[PDB]
Amino acid sequence: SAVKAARYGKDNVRVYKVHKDEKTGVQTVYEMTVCVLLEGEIETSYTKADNSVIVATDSIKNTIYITAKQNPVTPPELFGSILGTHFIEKYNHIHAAHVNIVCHRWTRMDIDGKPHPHSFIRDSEEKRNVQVDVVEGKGIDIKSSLSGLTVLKSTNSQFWGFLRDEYTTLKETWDRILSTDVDATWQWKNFSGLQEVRSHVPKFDATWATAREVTLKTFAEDNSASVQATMYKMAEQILARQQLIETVEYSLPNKHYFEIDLSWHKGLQNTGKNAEVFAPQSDPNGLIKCTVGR
Amino acid sequence: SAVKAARYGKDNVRVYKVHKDEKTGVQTVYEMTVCVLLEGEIETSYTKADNSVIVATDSIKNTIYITAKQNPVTPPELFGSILGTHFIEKYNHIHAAHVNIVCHRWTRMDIDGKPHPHSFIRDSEEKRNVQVDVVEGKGIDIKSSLSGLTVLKSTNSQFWGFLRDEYTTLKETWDRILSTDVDATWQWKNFSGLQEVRSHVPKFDATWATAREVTLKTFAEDNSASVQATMYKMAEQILARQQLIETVEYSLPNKHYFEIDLSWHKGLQNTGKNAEVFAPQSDPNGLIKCTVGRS
Amino acid sequence: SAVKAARYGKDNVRVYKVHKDEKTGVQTVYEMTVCVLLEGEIETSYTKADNSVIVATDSIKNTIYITAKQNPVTPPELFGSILGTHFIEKYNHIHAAHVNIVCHRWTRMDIDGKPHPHSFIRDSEEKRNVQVDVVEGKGIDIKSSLSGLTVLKSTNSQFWGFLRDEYTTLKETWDRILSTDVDATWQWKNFSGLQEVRSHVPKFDATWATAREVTLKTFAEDNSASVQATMYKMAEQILARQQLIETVEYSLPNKHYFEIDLSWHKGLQNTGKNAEVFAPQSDPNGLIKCTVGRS
Amino acid sequence: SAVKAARYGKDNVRVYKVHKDEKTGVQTVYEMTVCVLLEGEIETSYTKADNSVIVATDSIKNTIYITAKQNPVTPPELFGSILGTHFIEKYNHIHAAHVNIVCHRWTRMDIDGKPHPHSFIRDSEEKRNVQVDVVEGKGIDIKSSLSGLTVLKSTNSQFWGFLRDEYTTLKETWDRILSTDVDATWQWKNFSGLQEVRSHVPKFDATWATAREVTLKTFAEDNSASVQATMYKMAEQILARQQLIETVEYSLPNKHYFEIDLSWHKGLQNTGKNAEVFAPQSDPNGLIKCTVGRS
Ligand SMILES: Nc1c([N+](=O)[O-])[nH]c(=O)[nH]c1=O
Ligand SMILES: Nc1c([N+](=O)[O-])[nH]c(=O)[nH]c1=O
Ligand SMILES: Nc1c([N+](=O)[O-])[nH]c(=O)[nH]c1=O
Ligand SMILES: Nc1c([N+](=O)[O-])[nH]c(=O)[nH]c1=O
Repeated sequence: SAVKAARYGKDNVRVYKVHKDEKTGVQTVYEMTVCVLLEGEIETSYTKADNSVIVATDSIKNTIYITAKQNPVTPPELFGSILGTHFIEKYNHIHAAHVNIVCHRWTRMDIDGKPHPHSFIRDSEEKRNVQVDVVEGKGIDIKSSLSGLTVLKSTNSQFWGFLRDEYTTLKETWDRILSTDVDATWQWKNFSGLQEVRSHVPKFDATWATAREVTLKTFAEDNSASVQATMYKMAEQILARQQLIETVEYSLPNKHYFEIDLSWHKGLQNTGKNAEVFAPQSDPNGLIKCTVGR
Repeated sequence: SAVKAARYGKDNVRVYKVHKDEKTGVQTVYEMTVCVLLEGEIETSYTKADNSVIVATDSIKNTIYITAKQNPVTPPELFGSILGTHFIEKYNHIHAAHVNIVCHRWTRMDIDGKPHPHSFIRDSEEKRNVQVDVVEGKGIDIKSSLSGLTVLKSTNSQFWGFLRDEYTTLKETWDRILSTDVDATWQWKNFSGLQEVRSHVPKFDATWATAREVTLKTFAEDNSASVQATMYKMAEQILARQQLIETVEYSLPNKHYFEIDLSWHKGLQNTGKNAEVFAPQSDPNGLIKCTVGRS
Repeated sequence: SAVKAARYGKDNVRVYKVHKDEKTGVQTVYEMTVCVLLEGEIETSYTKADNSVIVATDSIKNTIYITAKQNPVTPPELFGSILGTHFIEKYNHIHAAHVNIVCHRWTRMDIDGKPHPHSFIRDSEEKRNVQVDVVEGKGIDIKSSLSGLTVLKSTNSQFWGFLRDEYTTLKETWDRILSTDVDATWQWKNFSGLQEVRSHVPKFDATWATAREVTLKTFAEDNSASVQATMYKMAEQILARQQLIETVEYSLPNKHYFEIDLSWHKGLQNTGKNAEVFAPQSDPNGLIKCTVGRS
Repeated sequence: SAVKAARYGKDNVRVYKVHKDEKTGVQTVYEMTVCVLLEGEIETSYTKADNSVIVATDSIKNTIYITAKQNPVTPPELFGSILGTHFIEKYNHIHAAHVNIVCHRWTRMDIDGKPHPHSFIRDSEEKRNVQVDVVEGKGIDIKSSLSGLTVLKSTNSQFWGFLRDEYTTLKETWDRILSTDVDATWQWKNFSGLQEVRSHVPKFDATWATAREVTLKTFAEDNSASVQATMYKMAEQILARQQLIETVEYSLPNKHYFEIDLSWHKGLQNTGKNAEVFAPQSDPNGLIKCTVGRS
């Protein structure tokens, strides 16, 4: 037997950084959860119990705080690159650093129509994330994403014309409720190293803010033929909106709302065009993914 | 041995209701989870295994669906009152109905700067809840609440002057991060029945909006001397603002962010005035609560 | 406006304690999550913002560890009493102490049929808990419980004879799956103080073992007319076996498993007597509660 | 732009199957959660909004139910094999079926030491799972696994000899607590089809039992030099006991238990050799993985 692959690191490293402005005095908060996983010539730590090759996971935790203190934590794509670069460079047996970051929302409150200097709110469980893979002599592979963005449309969604057979009981429909938790991932074209990345910094927040706007918009305006049809259109606009991005991935759970036939009760009309009260279903759920390249 | 207390019903009934405007075409969604426990002359289903006094939890479910269909579902205070009342009246062996509604946010999307007709977003895990207790001959007791409201302030919070002894190790501070999850409940004056409740409908949505606002506002403005202090303030304004509330209750789990001393690394300064990077703590957590009533 | 009530303390305090036997060499681990909520003359911390009367929540955290260090942490009923007692005795303005304890399972592994000396496994998400209320001159109130004990029986459960009306669609059944999460609580007779508690220490683990025992058996053996009937039975046995317990509370979720009519597909028989494959429902769920006391 | 990848299906499909033995009487439950994503000539549904290619996820759900009702459901590798197969065959345009199955523990209850015929307990949150990719013309690929296995050992674990530098502050140790959640996956060599799988059936349940046993025992015995070192040993014995296993993957979150210095209080000694009370840490946590194939 033999170590085909190995990675080890620290997970769930929760970090919080505050930016205090002098003139304005206005503070900015950033909170994230980090996980670094290392790779390289370390087999011996598994095979023969050699801890000499092991950089302690506590050390990595130490490193993460240290870095966040010396560098800017935003945007996640940068910070994750600065982070993952360090590891491969400060150590010789360390060839690949895998950085996952999850940004949490700390929106600035508006008290009395005016933005507040130092009071924030978790205005959603939606996260902004980066998977940054830093390889020695292969540059930095970034994958940005947005997740947990939960949406719902009360109509203007349809589902018919699907294959029918001896396992089909679903009835075609022209007016259904459409709900999902959006998971969108846009991969960036390989970066030489940190230098290329810093050069594109502004492109990151803009591409995330774009992907978000497209998703929302396209969700709401598309007279959905299917979830499939709606993702591709979503993808499309993103690609077309950014040359750097190489691909776009969407994984969407089709969260079902079922009509309730109340007709057994005083001939109550609650189906079809009379549908008012539905039963959201926790499960099962539809899952539909798809990667969109050029 | 004897049945000292009993209640049964149905929990986690997910309900979704759509309202369509024929004119504008603007649809409006509502989603809640409902729990109805019923109390009554039911000892016999426990002691003699007598199911004839039982109204199947299934039927309670159906009832919830029908009631949502034939009635307005907002404000939750109203719906809950209609729903609980039905059971005490429909059934003679049932004398109390306990109703719990958790309202889920489905805020309308803002596409291109314009409120979309039929598109919403879950803009927060925050919830609006109501606990309606309906007792035959004792009116309707309503507690209204907001929960899941997570806040954080990077400064303007202190904690010094607390009792020190041989169990203390907590260094006083004049500046600290203050984050918490807000659980605030306001309890309305007992209501005689559905009628008096309908009489005050507009008040509910308003009082809730007030309570929220009063909570963010105070939290953000107050130069906190202690979570206990900031809290009381919030309660105060709430009572002063609504005559109908008999009591306000706040439950605050203060979530700690610890500074990380990095002096051991190239003398890096990261505490006190030079504190930038902190480490949020999942546990433990302080837990402060209090009930403010009227004089 | 006035502070009708206030409590505060520390929540979610994880504690782990090991017991190393010199002779045997065998080790015994204990893990739990603790919460202490304090009460007393502490309004001025809310009203006048006076941190003088505030024992810092952090100091409560310290106190927990310290206490856990000088005393045994098992049984929880005792540990909780010692800890609650301390606070009321150590502080004059502190009159009531509320202590909650959730004990996690770390069951000793059996390797090769023998009980390993220092290797444990979490063999259930089942908890054993205690809510101990220590009040100045009112004694110690102890509520012992188990929770998160998930069970199922594929037959020997029925539900029929229930009330049927225009809201009823549930078909009577003489055979169904029954699955619930057991939440069971037994309230001990009040205790003067720490001494009386220490005197009954052997009764605790005993009574919890019994409660667990009686719950499992009765759930397995009973041909269930209703979940209510079965739960009342199980409370009875518990009150009989232990005189110190004044009341027993059960709260059970009736997790439904639905039949799947597959007839529409090649006349496949899956319902009634032919039922093999079912659809466990995440929700909603029946919720049946009941507190059984002494006649 | 174009469609580089696309999969679609049904997720979280709860299934429960009962087996009734007419002779003995002994009933036997199985409960699982299936997810089935399909791949094939379906690009059009995304680009040309043509649902003619789409086999409604609902039908997948129905398919799953029927399938479970017409076949045996254990061992998961068989069922998921039958199930993924069915979709490639029945549908020309579908050329890959990815089937996930999570098996839920329903362990037979022991009432008065005698195994009950129809009663069960979720004796753990441990899960047996299988991932079964079935590609048309590339046999059946089957990764087996066990997850949610939570263990802890009070001693016989050390960690010293690691690299130290200006980032290090971790003290070496010759005795520490080791606790993790074991995630162990063992891949099977590619199988030609449903007939080869069916062939080996008996291997499945047995390998799984071995993987647990190897895991359990090794963890409990190995005087651990590093998590890394103890894992590798496990992988070894697994690959050894089964020539059908192409690789073994272990994912182990190292859950930390910190010492609590209490010297500040009456010089209480709670560190090193006198460490009794510890603070379990929810986060962060070391995460150690590694795949072990053959030479
Ligand atoms: N960093 C590591 C630790 N550690 O505690 O940091 N323990 C291990 O078994 N392995 C590691 O790599
Ligand atoms: N509603 C009830 C049901 N039921 O299924 O609706 N089953 C019981 O055992 N008890 C109930 O009260
Ligand atoms: N212990 C307390 C803290 N604290 O941080 O320990 N903060 C508060 O606002 N109040 C307390 O009582
Ligand atoms: N099965 C599908 C459904 N459906 O509801 O079953 N809806 C979609 O948009 N897409 C599907 O593939």
